[PDB]
Amino acid sequence: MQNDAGEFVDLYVPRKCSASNRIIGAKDHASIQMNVAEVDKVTGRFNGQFKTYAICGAIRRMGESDDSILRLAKADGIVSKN
Amino acid sequence: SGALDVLQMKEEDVLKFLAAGTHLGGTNLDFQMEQYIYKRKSDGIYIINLKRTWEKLLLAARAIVAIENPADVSVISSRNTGQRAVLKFAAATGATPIAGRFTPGTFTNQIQAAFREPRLLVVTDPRADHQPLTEASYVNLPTIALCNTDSPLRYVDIAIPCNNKGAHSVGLMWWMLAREVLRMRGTISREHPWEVMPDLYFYRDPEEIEKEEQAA
Amino acid sequence: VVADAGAFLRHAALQDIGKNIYTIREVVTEIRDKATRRRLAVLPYELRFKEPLPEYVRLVTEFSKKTGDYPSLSATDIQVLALTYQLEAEFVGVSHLKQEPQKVKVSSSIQHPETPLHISGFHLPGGWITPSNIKQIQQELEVRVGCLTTDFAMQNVLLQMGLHVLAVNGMLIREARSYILRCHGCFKTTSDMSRVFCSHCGNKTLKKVSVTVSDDGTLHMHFSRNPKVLNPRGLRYSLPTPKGGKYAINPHLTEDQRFPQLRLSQKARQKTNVFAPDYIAGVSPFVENDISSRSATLQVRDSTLGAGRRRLNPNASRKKFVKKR
Amino acid sequence: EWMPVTKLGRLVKDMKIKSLEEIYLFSLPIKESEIIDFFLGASLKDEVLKIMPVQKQTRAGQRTRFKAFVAIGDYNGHVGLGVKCSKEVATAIRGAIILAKLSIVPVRRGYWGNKIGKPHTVPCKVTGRCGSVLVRLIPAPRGTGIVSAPVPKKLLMMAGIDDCYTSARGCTATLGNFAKATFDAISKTYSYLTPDLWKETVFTKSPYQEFTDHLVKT
Amino acid sequence: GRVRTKTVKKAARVIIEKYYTRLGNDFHTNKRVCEEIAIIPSKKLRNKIAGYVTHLMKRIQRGPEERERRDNYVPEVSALDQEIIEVDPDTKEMLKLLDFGSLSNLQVTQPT
RNA sequence: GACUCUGGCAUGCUAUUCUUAGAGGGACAAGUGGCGUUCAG
Ligand SMILES: [Zn+2]
Repeated sequence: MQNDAGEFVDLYVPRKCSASNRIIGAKDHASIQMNVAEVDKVTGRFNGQFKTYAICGAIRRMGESDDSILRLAKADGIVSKN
Repeated sequence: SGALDVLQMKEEDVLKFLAAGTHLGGTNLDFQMEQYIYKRKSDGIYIINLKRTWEKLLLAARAIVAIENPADVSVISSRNTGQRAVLKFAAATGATPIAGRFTPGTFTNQIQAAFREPRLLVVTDPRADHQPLTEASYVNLPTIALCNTDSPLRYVDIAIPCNNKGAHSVGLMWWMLAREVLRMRGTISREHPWEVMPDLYFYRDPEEIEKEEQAA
Repeated sequence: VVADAGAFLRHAALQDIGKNIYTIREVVTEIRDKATRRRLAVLPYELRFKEPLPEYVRLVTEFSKKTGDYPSLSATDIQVLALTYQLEAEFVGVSHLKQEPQKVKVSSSIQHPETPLHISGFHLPGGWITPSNIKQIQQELEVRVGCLTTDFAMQNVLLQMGLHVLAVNGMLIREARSYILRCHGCFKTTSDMSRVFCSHCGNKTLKKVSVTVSDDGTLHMHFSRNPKVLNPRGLRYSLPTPKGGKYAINPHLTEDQRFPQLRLSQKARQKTNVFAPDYIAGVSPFVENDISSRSATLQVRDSTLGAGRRRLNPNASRKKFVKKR
Repeated sequence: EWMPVTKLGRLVKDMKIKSLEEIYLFSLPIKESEIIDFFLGASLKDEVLKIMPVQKQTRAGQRTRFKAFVAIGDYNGHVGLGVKCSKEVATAIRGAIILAKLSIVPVRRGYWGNKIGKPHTVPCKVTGRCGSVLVRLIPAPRGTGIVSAPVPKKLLMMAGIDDCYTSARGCTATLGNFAKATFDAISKTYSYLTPDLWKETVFTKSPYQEFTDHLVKT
Repeated sequence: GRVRTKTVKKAARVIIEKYYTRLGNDFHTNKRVCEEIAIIPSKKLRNKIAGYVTHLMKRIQRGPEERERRDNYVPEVSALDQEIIEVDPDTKEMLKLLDFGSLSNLQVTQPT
């Protein structure tokens, strides 16, 4: 990745799944980068700012993407408690 | 809903849910849908918790808002019960509809008439619309689905828990999703009720259409 | 004497009894039976076609949506109801008939809904089927204008409003008992006995409940207080992943879901007829079975076939060398 | 003359997408070979691993076709592996070249010991499996070269790997399984998680979302 | 010379038979409304559309929907706005735990 | 060449009437009169 000289000798940094901290590979075509809108707290309309979650294809296949996105949205204060 | 008093659940929406019957699940339950269920009654039908329905509906609305080109959201229904509703959703929001049979290879076969790239996919029934879910696994598409108690959650990213079997319920769910996405975009005030009455979204059923053309 | 299509199907030649024989063109032009249409071109033509003024068509609709029979009836049935209502209005005074129909009263019992009461051949403890009874057994049998309605929803709304309804028998009907289906999720009733999914909620949850209407205008409805009926035994079972293609049989979970076409060959769905006058010259006593088609290899079955197999609950033990298609 | 169909191809045809790695960053399918021709171009060498003539059973009898196993690869970067069966040898070869170009994956290159200079070897010992053929790549010191059988020798040299110890198990004599196994191992080079890749990922906007306004016009 | 192409003809025919009502005889108003409804990629192409549409509505004013009308139908009162809704006891407990215990339209129906 | 792109004029936006270089406009047979199967031309 980075040599002793200090240069970043690497083609790219792959992105990692937000649910499992797994590397999303270059040929993972069931992988997702999802954007969820953040809204105003006084009017409830689209700010233009959003939150981004990556889900690898194995988790989506296993059927746990829905629970993972819900749990991350609870963590980030998008989904209310209960 | 970020525990915000603006986006909380109102009373008249709950009357819509109870009259349409969205709280009435099926008699079977998928184990990945057990989080969304209040309880099983002794009849056997699973009662769906409507606060969970509201929260997942608002997640779907937030995901649909975050796409700059509204035609990138694609909305699909294969069976008649949702078809009219999805068309109205398009006319409300600008999403691209597929009503009727989904030709396989719409998202994978590049040399084709109906080939198209979405950026989000919204599905009436994951059991009935399984083919676009498979396509979406091929082509990196997220998915929002209207999921009942007995629904597989393979390749479903936001699963709205609702009764998707009755015509009034699917019409209402599509109507509420359009209402919230169009409020949250900002073209409707949250204080005034929507001019579009939800009964526009339901299924025509041509015998009922003739029975209504009779009495006019 | 307003003739429903049930009278023409049953070949009820009752034109001699009444003189106000009137009907819709739509009910007579929708009949798909060849023998009835042949009989139509032979009968003396005293019947006259009309169309009601649409105002009473509305009025019939607003009280049918209140009596709980609106999804069951057809448009043509509303036409028949409106025509007999208008003929009642034109011939007889309109103050006789009442609106805002009376509330149902509830009275439950212990009998199972599948108890075969009111089936002709059956007898609990004499009830015989004689050659003298076949013309007699039609239904529960008991002045100027009447009806020839055989569907129960027709008689229900008619006896709710108070119109005197009569049968293939000349005498008018006083009591009408039958069965309906009620949903135990949304409590909406249907008068169509064929239908298995609910009209409102769409769940496979309709259960049989008996009703009886009087000539007075009272509807009373009998439940079954038997815990066998509402028991969720084989209702939760794990389902296979949804399959597509030409040969997939998904477990049929919604009413308007789309199945691939898997039809029987015309040779296979043919049954043997022994009352035919050309039968005895036939080579075999029975029709040959189809073993040469593609649907024989695909093991396509008739839809009615294999019904008691489905009512066995899926979380149970079948024999160890059988396979359920 | 190339007229793109996919949105990714239409962006690559413009100067919107700068490198191939961006397409690898968001794991998007490449469904046109002209994109790979655009980004790599003259760098892409192509090496025919094998042509086997085969007899198709026809209702007329048997008739001959050809099956071409072709490895394409930019040295110091990327490879792909394609197999095509077709009527003549030339059309089978160009079909396998296209189908090998549609499968181009990046390879991660690391260091054996000290991290001085460019990466030369596989970062960690990786493993690729295809139909009982098991192929393992082990980091090797600088100057040791590729020590392997000839078919993975070609595929690893094309990958820009300078040096690697190799180990193969199973029926390695079936060539497609052996090539596909070593192709699997060099894909798992970037599928492997190391402590170098432990910082939390920042999510940059995808090209479909970055250039939505440019795709409005088409 | 100059000739009109096939896709201009098809798009113009579609936008005429769908939306003849809004159109006028002015070039620029027709061009702006055509850009407003029709998803058109090119400016030159959409001016060609506007010119051909202007020609068509010029020539049809000289001289010479059922599915839409049934599809756009909506009644006076919706079925969901109903006076009495019958609910199971367990659904009423669920609504009670969701703070919605002060409802008036509910009618609880015991399983008998 | 009925293929693709594109110029003339901007006292308009951008660091800007005289030089710049990105974007936005403007032109589409649009209008008129004749010949025309009264529509294609
Ligand atoms: Zn029901």
